[PDB]
Amino acid sequence: AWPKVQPEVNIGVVGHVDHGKTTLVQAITGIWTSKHSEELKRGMTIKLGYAETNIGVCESCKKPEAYVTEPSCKSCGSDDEPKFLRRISFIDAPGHEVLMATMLSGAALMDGAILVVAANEPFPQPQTREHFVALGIIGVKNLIIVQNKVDVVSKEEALSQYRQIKQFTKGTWAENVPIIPVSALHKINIDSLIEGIEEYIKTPYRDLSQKPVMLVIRSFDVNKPGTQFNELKGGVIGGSIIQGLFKVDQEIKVLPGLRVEKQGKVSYEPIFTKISSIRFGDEEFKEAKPGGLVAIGTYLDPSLTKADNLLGSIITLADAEVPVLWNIRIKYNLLERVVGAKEMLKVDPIRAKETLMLSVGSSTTLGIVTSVKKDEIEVELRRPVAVWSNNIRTVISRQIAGRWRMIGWGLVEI
Repeated sequence: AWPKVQPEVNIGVVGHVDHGKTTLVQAITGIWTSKHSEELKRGMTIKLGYAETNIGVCESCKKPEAYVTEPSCKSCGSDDEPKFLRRISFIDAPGHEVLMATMLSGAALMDGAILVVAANEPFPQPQTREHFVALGIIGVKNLIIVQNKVDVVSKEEALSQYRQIKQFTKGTWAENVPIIPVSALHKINIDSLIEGIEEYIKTPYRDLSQKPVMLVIRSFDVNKPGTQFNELKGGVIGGSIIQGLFKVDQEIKVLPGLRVEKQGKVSYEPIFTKISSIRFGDEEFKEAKPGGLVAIGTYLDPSLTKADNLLGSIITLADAEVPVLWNIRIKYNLLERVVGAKEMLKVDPIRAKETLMLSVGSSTTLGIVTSVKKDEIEVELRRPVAVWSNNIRTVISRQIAGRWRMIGWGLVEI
C-alpha cells in the first residue's frame, strides 16, 4: 500500500491570472485551491492555495502515461499497485494574485515553481514578464513553464509561441526551463507535467540534524464560540518548517516574539511554549520536517495567536541561539530597471537615510538605511528580525510609484 506521509516539497504555481492555474493544481491534485472548503475541514490558510498529492509510477506501463497521483495502474491495463515516489504540495495565490508582499514568502517556502502562460494570448503578457523577474529575485530554482490552453490553438500556433518563450528564456537564468503544454480545463497532457515536476523539481537535500526552524505564515485561535472555558485549546501556529525537524512535545520559542512596551520603550520578549500536535492536512503526525504547510498546536494563550498575530515570526527550539537584530548588514545586488506604468522604469541606487522594505523569511519588516556601499548596506529596522542562519536571502523593495516594488535582493551578514 501507499504510505500516510507529509509532503516533502512545496511547488509554487505562479499563474498569469484567475482560475487558469487554480484548476491546474485542481487538475494535478483534484481539489480546487481557490475557495477550498479544506480551510473549514482541517486546512485553514487565507489567500493560500494549499493542496497536496501523492505521486507514483506504474512500472509495468510506458511514460509519461505511467505516472499516477493515485494507487492504481488500471490507467494502463495493470492491477498492480504502482510505485510511490513522494507526496508533494502546491501553493499559489488566488486569481488576480496579489503577490506583492505575499509572494515574497514563497521565497523560503518553495523548492521550485510553475509559471503558467496562456497559449491563446500574446507572450509574454505584462504580468508574466514581471512574474518572471520576481522568481529571479526570490532566487527560486527548479522552474517549469506551462503553456496552458493548447487545445484551443493550432499545434503550429502553440509551437510558434513555444519558440518565443524559448527565445525569451534565451539569455536569462531560465535559459533551459522546460515548457510543458497542457489543458487544465479539459485535462490534456497532464501526465507529461507530472513527469516534468518529477524531473525538474526534485526534492532538495535535507540535513535532518540542522537547527530546526519554522517560518510562521499563519496563526489563530482555533476555538469556536460557546466553548466552555475548561475546554479551550492552545493557539495554533501555521507555517512551513524550513530546516531541521520538529517533534510533538518539544520546548520551542517564538522569535522575535512578544512585543513589550514597558518603560515607554519598545522591546521584544521571545515566546516560549511547547508543541502539542503536528498536523499535515487531515492527517496528524508526530514529526514535522520541511515539506508542506504544517499546523502546530501549542500551550499558548490563544489570545497570542488569534487572527495571525504571529505571522512573520519563526519557531525554533527553546534552547536555540538565534540573534534578533534591530540593525542588519546586507550584501545586495540591485536591479537595473523595473517594469511598470508606461515602459519599464529605471532603479536608483541605494540612497542614504531612505526607507526600504526588506523581507527575511516570512517576515517583511521595513527599516532605514544607515550605510551604503557598492555591495553592502546597513539598515535600522522598525521591528527586529530573527536571523536563524548566516546567509538568509532577503528581498529589498522600494516604494517606486505608490506600490512597494522589488528592486533587488541580498544576503544578510552576521
